[PDB]
Amino acid sequence: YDLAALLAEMTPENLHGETDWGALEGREEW
Amino acid sequence: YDLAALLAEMTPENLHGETDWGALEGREEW
Amino acid sequence: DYVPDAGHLVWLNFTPQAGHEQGGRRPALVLSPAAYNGVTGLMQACPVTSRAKGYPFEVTLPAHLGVSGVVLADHCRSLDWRSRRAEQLAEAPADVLAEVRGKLGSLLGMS
Amino acid sequence: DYVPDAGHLVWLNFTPQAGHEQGGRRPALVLSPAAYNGVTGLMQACPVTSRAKGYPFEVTLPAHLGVSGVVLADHCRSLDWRSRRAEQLAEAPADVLAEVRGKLGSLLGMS
Amino acid sequence: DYVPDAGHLVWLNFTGGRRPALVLSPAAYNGVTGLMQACPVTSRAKGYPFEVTLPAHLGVSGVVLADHCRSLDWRSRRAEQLAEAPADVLAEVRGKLGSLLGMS
Amino acid sequence: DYVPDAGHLVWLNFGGRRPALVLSPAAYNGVTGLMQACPVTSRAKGYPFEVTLPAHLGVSGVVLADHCRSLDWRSRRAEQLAEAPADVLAEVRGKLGSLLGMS
Repeated sequence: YDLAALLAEMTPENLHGETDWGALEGREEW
Repeated sequence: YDLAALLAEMTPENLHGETDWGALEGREEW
Repeated sequence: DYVPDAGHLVWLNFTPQAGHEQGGRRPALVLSPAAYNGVTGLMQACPVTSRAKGYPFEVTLPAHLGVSGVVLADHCRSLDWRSRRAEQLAEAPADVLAEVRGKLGSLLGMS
Repeated sequence: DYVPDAGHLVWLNFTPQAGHEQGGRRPALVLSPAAYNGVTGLMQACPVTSRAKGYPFEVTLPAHLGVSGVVLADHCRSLDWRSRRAEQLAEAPADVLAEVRGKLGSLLGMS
Repeated sequence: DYVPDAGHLVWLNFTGGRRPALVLSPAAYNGVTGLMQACPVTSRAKGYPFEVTLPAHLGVSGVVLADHCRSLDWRSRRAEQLAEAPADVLAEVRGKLGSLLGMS
Repeated sequence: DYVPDAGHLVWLNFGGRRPALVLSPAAYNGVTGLMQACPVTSRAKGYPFEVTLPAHLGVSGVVLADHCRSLDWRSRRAEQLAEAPADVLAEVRGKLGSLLGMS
């Protein structure tokens, strides 16, 4: 996979926000 | 799994004959 | 460059001895690892049959997998996949693999 | 007794920082091996999202798995799978894993 | 009226030609199906990781090829008992074959 | 208008500030507002995924290569701290690649 070919397909329309995993759980460092 | 369990459900109608793989091929012993 | 691996469903050839019988191909569930298979050119595989009768060693495949029919767990056998021109067809859920191995292990009298 | 392995699709809990909110559960594709996951209680996993938008890091799942939606290859994250009560839903075939690792590898600048 | 049982070493026809084999499946399954799971015995033996050596003076000599286990129709091949494997050979064959088939 | 680039050591509010090594490039990071980054910790516990930072960089301690994650860097006010040497960035990529089953 070429990263530039991947980046070329991104639009404001298909962009995903940060995935919400809610609070820190157990031994997660962050 | 208990073989007696599987034995109980075999019938003459559901029995499969030996699978036909034709003649020995390549490095097959038999 | 294809080497069959554990869980692969492969097309395998068969050719009767008598030149007058048809011969053809049949899908098979591969049980043995790529490490062994790739090296030896052999594999342990269970045939897939289109005739499901409810025989207790039959293991069903998921309806959308793209291989219809049933694995016969007790018909496991060493086959030469190179001579039989093995072609990958699908990958069986480790689901199907675990059921085949438990039934076959029971038949083989596994510890 | 369950340890997630590479290619497992697990159901993972998440609880909003805001205690009045229900929170819930998301599937995730595990990339890290059980050799790491089991002892550490951690894993590297990619979230599965219900809403496919054609985003280039989306990796589609075959219907037979009965996990709906797409893997977000670029959202890979360290998660504590014991605290989040990971339960196995299915296992993705090797091809899903190769697409996710090829896209994520590309983003991380892997040789 | 012979039915092969687990641990038995049997003769099986090429069907002119008889070859030795170690039966892994039990008589209750073998008699009902007319099939069995058996590993071939060869005199052609050294080093190979799935070979299990048969002890001397058992009535057939050589090794069991645990990796060459197969389902076969024993009725058609006129199975006749040759000997009985020691419990250690049977456990060793099942150990190697179990490892190969990815069992635990 | 700072956009984190690959190899940058950045402060993140992840107020409550901590250092992190950025693995993803600016072309991705600036378009998405997200980035792949590994946290930096004060101390080696000595476990296999620790990559020690060289002395006198302006940040001290250890990169946790197994704690790599996607996060929103815009909301966490990312500010550049320093630049990891090539060999530290390659070692972090080596260890993380191996954990993610890349080959």
